[PDB]
Amino acid sequence: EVKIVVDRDPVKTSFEEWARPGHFSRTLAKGPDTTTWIWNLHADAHDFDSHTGDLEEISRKVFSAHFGQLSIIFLWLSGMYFHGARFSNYEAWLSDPTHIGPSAQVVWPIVGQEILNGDVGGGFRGIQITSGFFQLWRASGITSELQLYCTAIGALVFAALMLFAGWFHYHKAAPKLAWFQDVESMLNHHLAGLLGLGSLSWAGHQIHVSLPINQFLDAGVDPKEIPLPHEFILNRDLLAQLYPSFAEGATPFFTLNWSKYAEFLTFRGGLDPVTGGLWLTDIAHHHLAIAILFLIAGHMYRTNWGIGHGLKDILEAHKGPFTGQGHKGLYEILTTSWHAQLSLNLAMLGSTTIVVAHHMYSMPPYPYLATDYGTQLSLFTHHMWIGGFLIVGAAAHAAIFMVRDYDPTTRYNDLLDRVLRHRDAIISHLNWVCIFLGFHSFGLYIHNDTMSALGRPQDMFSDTAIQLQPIFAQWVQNIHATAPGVTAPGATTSTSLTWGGGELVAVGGKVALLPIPLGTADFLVHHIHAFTIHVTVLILLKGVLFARSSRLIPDKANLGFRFPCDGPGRGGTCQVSAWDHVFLGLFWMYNAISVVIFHFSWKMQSDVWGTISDQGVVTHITGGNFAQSSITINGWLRDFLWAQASQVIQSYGSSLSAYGLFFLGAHFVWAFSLMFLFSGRGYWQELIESIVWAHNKLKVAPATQPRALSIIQGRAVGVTHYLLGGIATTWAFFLARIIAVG
Amino acid sequence: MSHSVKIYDTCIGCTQCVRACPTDVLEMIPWDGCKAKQIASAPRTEDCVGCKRCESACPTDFLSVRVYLGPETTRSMALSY
Amino acid sequence: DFLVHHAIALGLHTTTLILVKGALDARGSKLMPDKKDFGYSFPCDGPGRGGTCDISAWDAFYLAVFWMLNTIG
Amino acid sequence: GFVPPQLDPSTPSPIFGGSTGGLLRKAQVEEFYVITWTSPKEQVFEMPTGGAAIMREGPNLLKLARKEQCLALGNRLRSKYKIAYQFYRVFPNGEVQYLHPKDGVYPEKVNAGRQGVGQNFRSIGKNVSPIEVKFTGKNSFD
Amino acid sequence: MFLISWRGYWQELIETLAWAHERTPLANLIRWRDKPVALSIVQARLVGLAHFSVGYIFTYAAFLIASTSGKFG
Amino acid sequence: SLETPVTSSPLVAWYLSNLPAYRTAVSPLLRGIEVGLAHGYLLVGPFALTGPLRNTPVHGQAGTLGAIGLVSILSVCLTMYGVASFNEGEPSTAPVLTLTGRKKEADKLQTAEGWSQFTGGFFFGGVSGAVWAYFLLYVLDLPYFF
Amino acid sequence: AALYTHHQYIAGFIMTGAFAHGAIFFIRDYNPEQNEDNVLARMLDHKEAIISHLSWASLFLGFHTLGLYVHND
Amino acid sequence: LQSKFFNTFAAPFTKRGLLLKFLLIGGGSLVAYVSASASPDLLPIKKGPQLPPTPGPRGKI
Ligand SMILES: CC1=C(/C=C/C(C)=C/C=C/C(C)=C/C=C/C=C(C)/C=C/C=C(C)/C=C/C2=C(C)CCCC2(C)C)C(C)(C)CCC1
Ligand SMILES: CC1=C(/C=C/C(C)=C/C=C/C(C)=C/C=C/C=C(C)/C=C/C=C(C)/C=C/C2=C(C)CCCC2(C)C)C(C)(C)CCC1
Ligand SMILES: CC1=C(/C=C/C(C)=C\C=C\C(C)=C\C=C\C=C(C)/C=C/C=C(C)/C=C/C2=C(C)CCCC2(C)C)C(C)(C)CCC1
Ligand code: SF4
Ligand code: SF4
Repeated sequence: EVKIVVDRDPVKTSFEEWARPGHFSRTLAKGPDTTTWIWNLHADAHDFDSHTGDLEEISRKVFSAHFGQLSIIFLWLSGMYFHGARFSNYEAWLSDPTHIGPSAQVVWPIVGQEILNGDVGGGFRGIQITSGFFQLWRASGITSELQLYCTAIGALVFAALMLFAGWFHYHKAAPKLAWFQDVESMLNHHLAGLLGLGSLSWAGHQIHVSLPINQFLDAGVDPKEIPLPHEFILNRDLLAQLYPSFAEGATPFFTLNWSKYAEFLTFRGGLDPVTGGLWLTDIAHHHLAIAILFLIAGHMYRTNWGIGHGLKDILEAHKGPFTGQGHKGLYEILTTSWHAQLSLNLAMLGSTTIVVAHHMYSMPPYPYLATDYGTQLSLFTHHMWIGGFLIVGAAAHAAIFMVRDYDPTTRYNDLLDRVLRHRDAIISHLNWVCIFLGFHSFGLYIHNDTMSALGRPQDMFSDTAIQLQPIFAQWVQNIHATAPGVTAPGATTSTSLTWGGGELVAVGGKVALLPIPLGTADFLVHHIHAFTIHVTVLILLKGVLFARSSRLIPDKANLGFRFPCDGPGRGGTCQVSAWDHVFLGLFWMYNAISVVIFHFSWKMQSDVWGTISDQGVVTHITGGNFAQSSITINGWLRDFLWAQASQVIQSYGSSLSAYGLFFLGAHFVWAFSLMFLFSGRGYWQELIESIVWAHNKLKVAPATQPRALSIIQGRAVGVTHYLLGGIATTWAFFLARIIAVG
Repeated sequence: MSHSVKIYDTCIGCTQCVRACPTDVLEMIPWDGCKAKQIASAPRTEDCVGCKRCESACPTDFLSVRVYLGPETTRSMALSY
Repeated sequence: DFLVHHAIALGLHTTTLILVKGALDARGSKLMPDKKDFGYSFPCDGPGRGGTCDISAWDAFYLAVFWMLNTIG
Repeated sequence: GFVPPQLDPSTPSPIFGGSTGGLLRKAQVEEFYVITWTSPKEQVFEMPTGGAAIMREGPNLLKLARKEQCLALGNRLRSKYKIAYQFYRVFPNGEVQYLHPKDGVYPEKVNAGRQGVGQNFRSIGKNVSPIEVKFTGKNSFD
Repeated sequence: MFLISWRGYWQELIETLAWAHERTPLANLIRWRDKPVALSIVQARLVGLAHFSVGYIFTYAAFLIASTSGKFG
Repeated sequence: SLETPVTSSPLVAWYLSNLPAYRTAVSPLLRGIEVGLAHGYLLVGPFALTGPLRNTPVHGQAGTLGAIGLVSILSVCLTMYGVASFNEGEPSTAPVLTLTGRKKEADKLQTAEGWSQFTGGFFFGGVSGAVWAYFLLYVLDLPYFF
Repeated sequence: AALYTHHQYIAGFIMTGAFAHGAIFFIRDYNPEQNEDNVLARMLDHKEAIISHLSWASLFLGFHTLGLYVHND
Repeated sequence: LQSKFFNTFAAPFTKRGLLLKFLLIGGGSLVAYVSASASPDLLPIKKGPQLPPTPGPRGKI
């Protein structure tokens, strides 16, 4: 069956190699005859599958690499907790979080950057932050710098431990194949073990530490004399004072009359007006139910005993009439090629990151989070960016799998075979859908702008003119606002407040959430999003499906994954490798994310965020001009892009001045990218040649023969600089604007 | 005749082009101007698609087989429709 | 005005560089010494031997028009 | 030249569902190609334009759009299973032409009998400047 | 769009579009006279440069006229 | 090639074979005028209802004349395509083989003169369909919504 | 403003066309033997020095004009 | 039955070059006449602004 088989001490911890670069690649280890060697060295370091031919060694290598990654993550967490401990105003922030700006970074007074340590309130000076740690540290009842300090220490310990574990598992006790390739027990554990018990232990930490101290702070007390956590579990009488049921030990649970615990485990829903956040009772019930669900899920597959399924015994049964034999053998494909798994997991992880970004703003989990505007905004846009990048990586590695490790002779399948057998139909129909959406979602904006600039407003696309109504969205919102009436009696309000029914939650003269109406502008922006997503999918899916062989080049696969072209023959064959398909799709994903985040910023600052008067009149941060100025590109310039770019541009000579400076460098690089994206190579090669002559004239010609970057590396550096410029520009814009006005 | 191929006496008769010719254009013929006593030849330039992969192989001083471009045709363009 | 005049001189000199490189190196450099037999505007000379994208002198004029527009702007 | 053609017959086709990589208007109006080989055993092979299919015993017959795909498949069959092959061209009049070997022996190696179409007996640097030949039909490489 | 995305991508896309239009009923009756092929490489560079210049002139010309017409001073 | 239920089925082949563009058992001019009147009845609707004079009591005649103009433009385009692609004494390029394999007479619809008859029929039919849609939309006009 | 911008952009375009057609003259009509050792054929012999010095002026002006700007900023 | 009417009431419309001539000259004449005879009620151009316009900055010039 399945056992603990491993091997002993393959590679010794000897520095013999560190002084010899490129030991892994036979060609690289010979020596740098030119300068392209030092590019090619970094370029293929992590390329494990091109260093061997057996999956055992590359599996060991990736097992060690995961430990390296985890060590870096732990070190980052430790740095964060430290800087919170020794360099923040966290205690003053806890004193009253309504109007005290979270700052967690000071700068040394050397070169005039003292102005960076701007006024943040609470007798502190420091660069304001928007990471949003403080809402978490108030949720977990840290409420003391000693806790941050010791947590940073423990994080450092875990980091060193993981680094050790890595070194040991690669060098000394290397796992074997029948361990890795055994996915049944891995699924079994990770379902039951990691996620379930994780959520369970967190529910523990919440019901036994957070809930009481948070309730006390909501009652209003200086956290100095707030009783320490362990003094809430050792002596029961405190929790007894809080929750009568909680003073009944464990009888009401075991004896199946769970309703007694109804006080601290409940299903209220909505938000908590004391902090706008979620009712921690609800989130505790959530984490606990999720723990139980993962535990009961974990027991699916047979591992050693006689019960349970087998991932081979599940696929082959499914075989429909149209497709034929079904998923037979697919189990072998997804167990014999790492790149396949990397692609699948990257896709699912990007999608989950996006849905996390979405669910965050509309249901603020933490307390006093939906009122620190910049934090909410920055979190949402960061998660969106991460999701986009993960998705593109998924597509790229899927293409790499399609090229290298796919083969019908032994890694056969009858499903993917059919899929590839009609690729042309797929790409054609997706292309036509892309054209259709492009037309009927952007030409609408063009028509609206034109009919505006021609003095014919009553022929526009808006509520006051020829009208388009997003009826399905309002239908769903009505349903979600009337569902807690009959369908979900156990709830108290709608699942969130953004559903089109209820009241508004406002703390400290500022609003946090309220109903959200949808106008024709929302219809148009949603169709823009749909179109751009469809085009990115078109690019990447075409790349994957045509990575093997196209009707232009018959044997593309033999030429490898990443090569620049196939010469200028047959009318020119530039950018045919799947690698170049990903190079293209990157820009379109960037554009999709950019327009999405702009739409989000405008919609929030024009319909939700803002301040509330003493009487109750709302005056939003931007005045609520969305439904009347999002329908013209010229509007986007005037109402949003130009106007709300003030705070970044007057930012010189103030605390926010750093956000100003980047706003130029971001643009600059942004420029710079074109120089690599537009030019070619031969020109630069000849220029380098003349420069080498000019040097050689002075007996300075270096033996590391200069060489203009190879084509693929040129495109890579170009796209990297371009993404950097764009993202840094929107980053500076967002931070400066929101943290200045809000 | 759409494109055009040329071969020059710096041919060392190493025979990499033919092995890398995608559409069966070149071949070798008995010569007396190298050890291998064989030089290139292009009697099938009609199907010459135009990719430089052939002369991307010739490891001579500068080159020994050139691919000069010209007008276009239906087969010199990889057309399949 | 001094700083702007210096930027203008930068643009002038670099655009001149682009065009003069396109002119003198048109007959051929060590990357393609027999370029003078390919006529003026050609796609390229193959992806091998280091890659030869944007090597025609037409391509030099191409890469110069950008800087011309920039300097005049 | 004792190197006669083989006059491609009509023999069965490989087992394949038929897919969007087949022929188009071009093949039906201008020209197409047919590759033919004898196989040692029913195995699996990836067609040039999509997916994979199985071959049969004895001689095979596959049709394709352009010569490049045929020759790519032939090089695959020669480097993967060590079998010989031919491929023929067809015209809508009914003509059939024999293209690849032209003697039976690969063009990879020497076989006297081939003429010398397109040689220049001078190094590459000896070519002349277009001004010396302008306003004429001639070019430098001729 | 023309300075970045080079030909082969669009060539394959045109291949797919050609097959599509070919195997579609009610349109296969209508034939084409020139086989659709994506533009050449130097042709790409040229049209991309033309677009760049046209935009970079229109933008600044309209701005220059408007900024001093709205104020005349 | 692939043959899904879409591209291959009794009802779909039946329908596509019954519409005028393939029933070779009729004169090409008549198929042309039939498709013309079809598209004529077709296009009047949105052009009229959503035109730039819809808020005016003339919107009917306006949309109808616009439809007629578009029909005329497309008939011009048809004749132009025909004179471009079809020579005047050369053979046809229509599919002369059916599904079974019955060698079909070269479709006179796919001839220069046949294409000309088709174009003329289509133009006349489009005009008739447009005026018919007008007379049925602005005289006998109860059971509709517009 | 309109007239000044007009004439300046036209001058820039013509100036680019000048070197373009010069490179064309070298590619198509320059004869070696009819120009042996003359100033024209004397230019080509040291194109490297010219290109290098133009690149040096470009690098100097660029580096310092960008440095000063970033410092002031 | 209907075939004879369809033939006769569109009989001169069969010659193709004649057809191009007729369609083009008729379209030109028709559009020229309808635009020259455009009524101001349906076209905001066939009538003037009919209001006192605004003076530009710096007086009037
Ligand atoms: C995504 C991500 C993140 C997050 C993360 C997290 C948050 C995680 C969590 C995790 C978790 C949450 C985990 C948990 C775990 C748990 C465990 C691992 C447990 C264990 C346990 C045990 C082992 C026990 C045992 C026992 C005892 C001792 C008693 C009872 C009985 C028994 C025997 C069972 C961040 C952003 C940061 C970064 C990036 C990435
Ligand atoms: C101080 C002063 C003065 C003087 C002035 C002067 C004297 C000036 C000069 C100036 C100059 C002196 C300028 C120059 C310029 C130049 C240029 C601008 C050039 C150009 C060139 C080119 C364009 C070339 C072309 C070509 C080529 C490329 C190759 C060969 C062919 C050809 C020739 C075509 C006076 C006393 C009177 C007065 C006061 C002030
Ligand atoms: C001092 C010096 C100099 C100069 C320099 C310069 C002039 C510079 C510039 C620069 C510029 C003109 C610009 C820049 C820019 C930069 C940037 C722009 C960066 C960035 C970075 C980062 C790291 C970012 C990041 C991020 C974001 C923000 C987004 C996404 C997320 C993350 C976090 C990744 C000279 C030569 C005299 C000499 C040497 C030294
Ligand atoms: S060119 Fe290179 S490859 Fe072709 S024949 Fe002469 S030597 Fe052999
Ligand atoms: S030049 Fe650069 S891009 Fe154009 S084909 Fe040759 S390699 Fe591909």
